[PDB]
Amino acid sequence: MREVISINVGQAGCQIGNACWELYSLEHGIKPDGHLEDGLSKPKGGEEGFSTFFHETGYGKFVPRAIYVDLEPNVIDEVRNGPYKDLFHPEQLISGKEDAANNYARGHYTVGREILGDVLDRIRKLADQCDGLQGFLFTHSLGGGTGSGLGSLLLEELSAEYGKKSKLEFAVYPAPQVSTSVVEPYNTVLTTHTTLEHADCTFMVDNEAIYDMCKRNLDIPRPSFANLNNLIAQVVSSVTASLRFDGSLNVDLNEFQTNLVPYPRIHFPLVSYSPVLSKSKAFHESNSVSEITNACFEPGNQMVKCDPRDGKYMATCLLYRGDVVTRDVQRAVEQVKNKKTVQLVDWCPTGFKIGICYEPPTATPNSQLATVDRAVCMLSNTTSIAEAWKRIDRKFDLMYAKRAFVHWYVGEGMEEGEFTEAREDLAALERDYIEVGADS
Amino acid sequence: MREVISINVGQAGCQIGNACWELYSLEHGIKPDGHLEDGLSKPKGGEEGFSTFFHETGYGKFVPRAIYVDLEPNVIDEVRNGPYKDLFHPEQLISGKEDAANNYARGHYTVGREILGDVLDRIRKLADQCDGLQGFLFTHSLGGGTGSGLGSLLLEELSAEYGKKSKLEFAVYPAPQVSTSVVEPYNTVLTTHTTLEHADCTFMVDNEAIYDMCKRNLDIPRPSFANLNNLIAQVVSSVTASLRFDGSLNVDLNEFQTNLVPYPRIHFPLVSYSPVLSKSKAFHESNSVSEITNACFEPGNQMVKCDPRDGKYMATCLLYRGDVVTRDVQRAVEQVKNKKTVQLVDWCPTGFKIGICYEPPTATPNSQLATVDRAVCMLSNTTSIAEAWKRIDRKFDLMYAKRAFVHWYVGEGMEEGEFTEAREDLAALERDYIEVGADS
Amino acid sequence: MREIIHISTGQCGNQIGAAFWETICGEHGLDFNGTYHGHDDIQKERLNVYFNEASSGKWVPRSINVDLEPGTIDAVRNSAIGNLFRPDNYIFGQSSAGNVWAKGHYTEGAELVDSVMDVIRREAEGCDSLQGFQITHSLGGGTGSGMGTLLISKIREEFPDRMMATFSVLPSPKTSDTVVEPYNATLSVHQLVEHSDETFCIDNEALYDICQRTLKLNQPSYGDLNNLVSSVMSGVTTSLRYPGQLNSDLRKLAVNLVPFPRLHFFMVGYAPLTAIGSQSFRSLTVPELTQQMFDAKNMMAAADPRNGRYLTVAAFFRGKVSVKEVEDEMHKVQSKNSDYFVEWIPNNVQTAVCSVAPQGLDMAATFIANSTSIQELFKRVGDQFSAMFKRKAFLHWYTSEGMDELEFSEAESNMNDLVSEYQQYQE
Repeated sequence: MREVISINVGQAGCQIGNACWELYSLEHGIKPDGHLEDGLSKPKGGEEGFSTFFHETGYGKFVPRAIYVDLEPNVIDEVRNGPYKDLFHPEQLISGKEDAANNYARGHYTVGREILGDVLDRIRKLADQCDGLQGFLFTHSLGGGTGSGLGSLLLEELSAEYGKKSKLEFAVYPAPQVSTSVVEPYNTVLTTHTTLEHADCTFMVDNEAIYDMCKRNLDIPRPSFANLNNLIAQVVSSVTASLRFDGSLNVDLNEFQTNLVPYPRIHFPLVSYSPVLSKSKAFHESNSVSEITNACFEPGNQMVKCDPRDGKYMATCLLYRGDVVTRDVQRAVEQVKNKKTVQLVDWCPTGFKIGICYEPPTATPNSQLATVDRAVCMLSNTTSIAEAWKRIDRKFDLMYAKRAFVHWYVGEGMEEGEFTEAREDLAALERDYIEVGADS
Repeated sequence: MREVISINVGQAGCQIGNACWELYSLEHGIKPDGHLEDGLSKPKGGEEGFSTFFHETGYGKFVPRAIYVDLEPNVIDEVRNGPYKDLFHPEQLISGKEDAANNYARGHYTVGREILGDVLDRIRKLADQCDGLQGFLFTHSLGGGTGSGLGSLLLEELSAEYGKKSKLEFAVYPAPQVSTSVVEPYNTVLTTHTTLEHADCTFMVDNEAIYDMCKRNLDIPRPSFANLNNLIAQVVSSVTASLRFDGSLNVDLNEFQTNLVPYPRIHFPLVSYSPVLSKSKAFHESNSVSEITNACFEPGNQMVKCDPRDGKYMATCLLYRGDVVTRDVQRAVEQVKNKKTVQLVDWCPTGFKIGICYEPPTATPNSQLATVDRAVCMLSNTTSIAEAWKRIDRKFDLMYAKRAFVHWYVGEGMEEGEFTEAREDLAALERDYIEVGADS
Repeated sequence: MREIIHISTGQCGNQIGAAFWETICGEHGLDFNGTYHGHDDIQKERLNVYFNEASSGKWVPRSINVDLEPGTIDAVRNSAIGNLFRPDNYIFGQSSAGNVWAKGHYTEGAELVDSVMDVIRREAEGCDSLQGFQITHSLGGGTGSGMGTLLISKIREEFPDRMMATFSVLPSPKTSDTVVEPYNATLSVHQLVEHSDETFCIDNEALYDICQRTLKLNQPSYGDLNNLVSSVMSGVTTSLRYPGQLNSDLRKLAVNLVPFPRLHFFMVGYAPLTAIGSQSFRSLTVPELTQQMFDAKNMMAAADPRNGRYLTVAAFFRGKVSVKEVEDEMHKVQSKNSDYFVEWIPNNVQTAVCSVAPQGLDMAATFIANSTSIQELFKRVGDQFSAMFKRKAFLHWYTSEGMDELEFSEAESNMNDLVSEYQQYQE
């Protein structure tokens, strides 16, 4: 339970993985060469971390255990040009000459299943090299159907392979307003059922919310995909803060599994991070921890295009960085309960988990961040997720009415039966989620 | 009795022997010219070698006792151009005036024994010069029919001469897809006949698997015969390191011979060596010997077109060179017992002939594999060679039914009964391996 | 057995041997006055193979030049390479055979065959490592097709063990000036099938086509065609002479390139064949030469892959080439040309590589195949014979010669038997 395997699938997934590895290097002060980087600490690695993501070698050079898979050679060449490839092993990465399809047709097809055995034996060899395992981390965008199908195939193969560690999947969601890809809703809906069958826990993040945040909080005129990558890297690092750096209240992955799954089928947590702001305003403004807890409930920090007030509260967790006073956060959570911002349920209500980590948050130079000694990462289970599901499903059905494209999918690897089945599965999931949220 | 005599037959055999002597001189810090350079230098004397293969003259010169026999004057000129001819004695190398045939039909004929008489009196004179002998070493190829024929005939003659010393014959096996000579199936069958006459131990190796390894593991665009000869030099050096250098587990060659043959008849064990990787990849990896053992069990590190995962397990030997930890080999045998992939025979099951050599492995600079401080060589018996022989026998039977070259053969001095008996011997060996696999 | 003898006869085979020696002295680099210029050790060995260590380090190539006209030896003496020769190396008689094979090998051939056989016996006594006998003559001309045929017969009678490399030139069907040309050609081959064991199909019209498509020459000139055939002949002998990854010998082909001894004909192909001035655009690669070899337009025999079924094929290469590339190319061509590639082999391949780079090129390749299109040329020449001697025109000449028509029917029936052998083995 000391190692976590991270997988980078698709173009956006590979970029996010690159950003997370760069941020992990920056937190521990790791340079492209390293050898640890360098050997003086304790707790920059060793000891753990790095012992959860970076593989320890006989020479001491920490190899970040990452598997970059994509059938687009340009992205693979790009990620090979950087020093990250030197950090990784040349055999860990997988290359493809011709992209699967646009986008989910071949990504889930048997052509995408041909490399399944290759990557499976790669993962088996990597596990044989290391010692112990806590879970499987996944990084693929639900917008990219290629990455979606490939990640679902890997998740199914890992569930059929080990089934002993919690399968984590970080999914990127497109903007509900505009969609550049016309089959993007089809790919996402078809992938939802696969992730329901395979994933033990999910992560839903919206690009449009990230862009609104960086335009508003960081006060930037021009958003960039690199800024989104940096923000998601900060998020992912905030998730595994206790596993990398020791804190006053070290939290476990199994604790996340217990808190986020209080029912037979509840594995959809929403992410919120605060305080996030421009570094200049961070130098100008100094808020309290209660203000940060309140901003955690704002619609912007939730990284979703849904209002959290209509959502119904469920079991949530809050990770804290740097120095954090227990009595202060107790007072803050009591004040929050007194506010009754999000409507509470009858099962969970006393469901605010608190975890503290000594590692203070780090601000990347590319993307601004509120420079503060203590950060707050809230993983909630509000019922706005059902709202996003219905929002995308309405457009999915409006399309599938005429669907304008079904010939390609039914000829390549699919059929209208599979589309109808995925639609019914999404509808049943929405109905069950609304039911479990409304019975309180 | 400690001395070992090596024989170089055919063009490929002479090239292989050249590479072997090159690596030998490179390991003991000896230049390819002579006098010295240098030593007999800590511990290049006792324990021998270099006095087992490198007979020391009165002035300290270490001459390798090798006989380069080939009826092709081009190969003789080639081996004379090198400085090892100056290192060799002119009487050691045997020049061929004219090639017997293309390539085996006359090599194994009376024209072969005409020069075999000369080489046998030369071998007798050499044995009178250097007393003691541990085993007869042979290097030839099945592609060069002259080499195979002369080597088989000389092996039969010397086994009829002494028969008390072991016989180690290295034979290069052709790929089942490419046939540089359409005469090679007949030659291989008639050579299997001669092995049925006398075979203490024979090593099977396919150039196809080695070239694939150079393309993949060594990252070579077009693998050269020189790289193959260097890899063969490396594997044979690892084999003979148990007698050359000191080690906690030093195993006699006759001990290997008897361990490989628990049954009344076993002649053909397959070989495998690890690690064989790129120089930069060797700088990127610092694995222990356990991973080297796990990789050697795979069909990739076999250097032959045979899958050990397919065939059943039999008595095998694991040699290790360099720094070895008892805990490492115990963990390795634990993981092997945990594998439970190949079927074990009833007599052997917990059988792994463990050999240890304190001398670290050494690789040539021309070879793309970086020199490693640790190496594992697995030599096992498998029934996949029976399948390869069956394919070769199908091809040879098709050609025999077409009787096109049987006319040229009976013109050369061959008979129908001879080829019939060779086919019967090949089928008998295949059925024997089938049965000893079925006895498991 | 590295030493190989060369014999040159006929009206055009003399120029063929002249160009062959030109290419020989150009490969390693040699002066036309017998002055050694190669470096360092191999070139002396190839001299001992082909030349003779005369006085003062001189070198004279071992060649037997014979023809009914001394103007031919005068013309080849006018050339730089080949100007000097021992008078015993060449004997020339008078005057002409009238383009008649029967008269050629009966009267014009018998009066000098004694002297030339004595000469060649002397040189065979001088050359201990003799293995093969390259032959350069013309099958079209009755003079050459008779004289060279008689000489090959006498050598086969004298040296049955030594190889016989026959690079004769088949007649062109377009030429209709002399109708006795294909008749003399078929009468010569009817005996050369037993007199010679290694023959190579060479059509004048194929040479004209290849020089008009690649060299784009306005009028066919024997000079460039002789240069090309000399390059092809020098490649196959340097494959063994010059060091390589795999050398090829005449015995190797006699035991591998041919399944049954009744077959002696070997198609020809050369690469690279670059147009004049386009050498800058061309880049020497394996796939382009592989494509060139399996095209009838690049062959000079010239047999059609699409027409004739392949019995066996062989491709020799020079310069630095990788075994993996040629193996992949052979696998691809076996997968795509499985229709022509016969099933009873089933995989026909014979490879040889020369390490050193070709003269003026980085890599050069030759190709030989045994296809069922040569029997088509046999049918053509038989139909020519029948339709020509059905008119009984000019047959009075051969009645005066003394030959019988029963022998002619026997020759044509033996050619039809060879066709049927190439139909066993059906097309």
